[PDB]
Amino acid sequence: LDVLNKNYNLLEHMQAMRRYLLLGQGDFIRHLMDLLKPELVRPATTLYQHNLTGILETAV
Amino acid sequence: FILLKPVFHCLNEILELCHSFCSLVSQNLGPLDERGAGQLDILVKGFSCQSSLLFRILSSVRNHQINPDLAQLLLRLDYNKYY
Amino acid sequence: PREIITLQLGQCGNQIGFEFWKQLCAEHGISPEGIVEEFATEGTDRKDVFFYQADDEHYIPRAVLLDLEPRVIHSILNSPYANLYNPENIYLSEHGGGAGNNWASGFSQGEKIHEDIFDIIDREADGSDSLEGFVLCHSIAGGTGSGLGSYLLERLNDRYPKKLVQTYSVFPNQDEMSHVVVQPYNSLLTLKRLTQNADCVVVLDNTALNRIATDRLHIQNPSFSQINQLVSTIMSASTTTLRYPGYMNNDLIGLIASLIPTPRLHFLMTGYTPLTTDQSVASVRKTTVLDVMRRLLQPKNVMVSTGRDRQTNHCYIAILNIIQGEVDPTQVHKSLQRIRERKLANFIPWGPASIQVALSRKSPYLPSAHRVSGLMMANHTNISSLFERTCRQYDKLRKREAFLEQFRKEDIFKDNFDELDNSREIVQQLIDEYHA
Amino acid sequence: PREIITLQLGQCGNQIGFEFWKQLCAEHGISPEGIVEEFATEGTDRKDVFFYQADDEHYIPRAVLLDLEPRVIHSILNSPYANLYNPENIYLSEHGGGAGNNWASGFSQGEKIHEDIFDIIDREADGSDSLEGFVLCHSIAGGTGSGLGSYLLERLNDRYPKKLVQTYSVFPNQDEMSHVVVQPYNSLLTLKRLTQNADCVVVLDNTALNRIATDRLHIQNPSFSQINQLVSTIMSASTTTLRYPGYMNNDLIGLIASLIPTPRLHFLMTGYTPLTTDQSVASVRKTTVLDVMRRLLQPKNVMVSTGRDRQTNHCYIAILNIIQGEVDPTQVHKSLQRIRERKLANFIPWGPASIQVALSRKSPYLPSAHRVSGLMMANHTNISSLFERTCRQYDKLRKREAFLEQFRKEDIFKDNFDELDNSREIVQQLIDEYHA
Repeated sequence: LDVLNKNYNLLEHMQAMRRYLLLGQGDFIRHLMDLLKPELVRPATTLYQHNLTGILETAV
Repeated sequence: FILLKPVFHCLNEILELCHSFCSLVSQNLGPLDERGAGQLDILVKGFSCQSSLLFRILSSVRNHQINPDLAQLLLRLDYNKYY
Repeated sequence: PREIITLQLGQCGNQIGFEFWKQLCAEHGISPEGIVEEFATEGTDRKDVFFYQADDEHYIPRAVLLDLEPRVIHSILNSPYANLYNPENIYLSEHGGGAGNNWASGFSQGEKIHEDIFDIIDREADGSDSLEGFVLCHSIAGGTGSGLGSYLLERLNDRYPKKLVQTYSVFPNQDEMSHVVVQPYNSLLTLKRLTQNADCVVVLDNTALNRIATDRLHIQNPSFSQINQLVSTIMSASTTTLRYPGYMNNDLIGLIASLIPTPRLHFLMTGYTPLTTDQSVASVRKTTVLDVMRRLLQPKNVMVSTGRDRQTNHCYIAILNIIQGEVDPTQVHKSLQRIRERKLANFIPWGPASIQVALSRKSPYLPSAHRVSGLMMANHTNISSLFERTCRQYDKLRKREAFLEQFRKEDIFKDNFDELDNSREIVQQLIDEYHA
Repeated sequence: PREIITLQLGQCGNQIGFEFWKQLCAEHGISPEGIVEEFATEGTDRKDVFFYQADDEHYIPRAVLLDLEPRVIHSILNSPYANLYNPENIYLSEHGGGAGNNWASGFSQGEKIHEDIFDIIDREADGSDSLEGFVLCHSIAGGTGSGLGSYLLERLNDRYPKKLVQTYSVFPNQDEMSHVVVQPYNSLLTLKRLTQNADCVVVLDNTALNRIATDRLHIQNPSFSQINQLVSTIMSASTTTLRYPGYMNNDLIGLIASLIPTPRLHFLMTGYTPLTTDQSVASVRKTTVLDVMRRLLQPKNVMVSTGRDRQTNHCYIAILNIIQGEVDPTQVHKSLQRIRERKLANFIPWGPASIQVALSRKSPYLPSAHRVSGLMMANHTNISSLFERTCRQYDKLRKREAFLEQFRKEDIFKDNFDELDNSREIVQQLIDEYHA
């Protein structure tokens, strides 16, 4: 349990996944879901993924 | 190298098809000749043979289990293309 | 993202917003002229929601302060918290105003400085491409905050139509009528603009302030230096879901949406218990959350002068109970378990009610991470007693021939007095009709 | 190889090119009369692209300077940078000119000194067997740079047809019309030659100079000694891919090819932020590239007088963002990541747009290898506002009977005034038609 704390932060990732998949802190997801709605109102195309990667990066 | 058969064959087909756009323009007063528009009509097909084949790789880039450095570069030119 | 522009205005609205920004630096772990502590980012996970976003880790306040009286701003620059304020966002040095004491003064001064009042306050609007709204941190007492504040409730309704409007307005004092006598006139003129030209208000009574200021605070001569202590804490308490990282109703359009039943019914009752510093020596023994919300619905912490025998025919519709800091959340559902057994809130017989409880972690500070805090945002239909108090003091003054010849010389040609009287009775009749 | 001959011409074109060559010695590590530093070849990998190639490690400038006024050249020879210039390439000592202030003076003087003006400037053409082109470093203000500069745009179009033409021309000042009154006449006569007899221009407004000259430079009396400081840096900034070793668009026919949509649409907007010397004390903490291009598209560094509310119906087509020196290129794709989220550039609805970013290492010098520099070469379709400003000042002057009898005595027999008016409206109509 000490080698993860020095190098990998294993159970810190247990808390970090709760903020995105369990939606613990809402400001990460609300500033997401505000910008994220003008893309979700249209049907998805093959041009969908490329702006979804940096609508994340302007949200984080 | 982006992909072995298709994209390298798509990329050398790009540079061949605009190489005859050199040899078409290089005539004396190109766009007023009948051969200037006759040689052109094959090239207006082959240029959209290349953007639509570039369009075919982007569907393999979105539906993605292949390679991240392939996908980050080809989309970087693609929002530099479609935007 | 969620940037709110505060509109501090008037003689009393500028002082209650001055220590509101001074409260925010002590909890963010920041200094008004520098950054000496590292507690600002590891302890607090969000800071750019009321401040302007940083250029040198200097969180500029998104504040504007206009007043006719230069006395409120000359007691600011000698304080060491004024260097955080900017001398180019609002005014430079030696700013002035009118003479001046009239409701018709600031109502007529809005269209002669119309070019300058809509120039520098709009520069902060396009800083963020998704503006939250506007809060008018103004006053009802006097003619300074009530005269000019009624103008911006009209022209910002159509120029910025998709923005939230909601104000923390303070009510004036009705003890004697010697120093001021124009109090029934300028109050009802702004109160009409607070219902149809404004969505929500947060009422703050003045006669209920000295009820609390002699309750536990133990003063003999009531001064104006105590009016900023009860007000600045509950202002920062109302944005604990918005400033500190919360999940549900973490926006200002989140909290107000779950409490307003209908337009022109938006007057929210406020409550806040812990104000005593000698409680600190006995909170070390795990003082729980099971006893802090039993006294919120009990009419002891209220800041609204209302009748004590008028609560049997009135019914609560929406009640907010905000706990902060250490909550011990394994018993917060246990505190809400005991609500249905007492029925201390009368429930509306036509529809359901709601007791909403929420939590957020407080500042990394020793008086904040140790003592339980309870903020109440009630909505009870006994609020017409204040509207019956103001209207009975309004029609009695018009039969005494008071300020009918002294008030209609400037910019008033027709009798707009019954235009305020019927619309106030429309509020008072639709409140009692709302429980069928 | 890539040798360009600069055509410095006029009263203002000679002074802006005088410090342009004076800027080049401070960054090449060379002296105008000797070579005292070894930094010229190890630090700079290419020097013979604007200078003439060396005979004794003396990099002669490939420059010609003709003007009717002898005052601009008499302030040159006493400066210690004139020994780098040659007294046999252009003129020997005591060169003169006309009297003289007329557009028809230099337009008629071109064919009487036709033998000598095409004799000594062609000796530098056959020095390199692959000539790049010609840049006319001339002026629009006055009749000196506008009268003779319109002649060489015609006779060098067919005698040298396979060469690039593109000019860094400065626009005159339109504040009052007392000292000069011939300003609408000589400007539009050269502006017709800049579109059909010339491929590209680089516009440089005069009313936008004092907008920047009082912005951060803090002067009280605007003099002509400040007009050479904003101009000479962006001239050397435009050739950083060409002088310093770059890879893509490292030629002058590389940069201009990727920005021009069509002929007669070539007016490029210029922007350049860093001009302050006290920024140097805080660039030691790794000031990044992520904040320097957020302010380029923001209309603050622009040198073009345009409308602020006319950018919603106009669309960018080509935008260049040149970073220089220390770039930290692991985040230069990160800076281009944030462009699509704001959409600060309106994009054309008929075709694609392009945000091109490029880098090149700067001079081995301490103010150059420490502070980030951003050069903008925009192309926005709001440039017709200047063409609407010049045309409205052109037809209003012809109805006042101004310079219709005082201008047609020499070498003008027919009315060529509407020949300039329709061709200017052809530019203004095809710009708005270009976004379908």
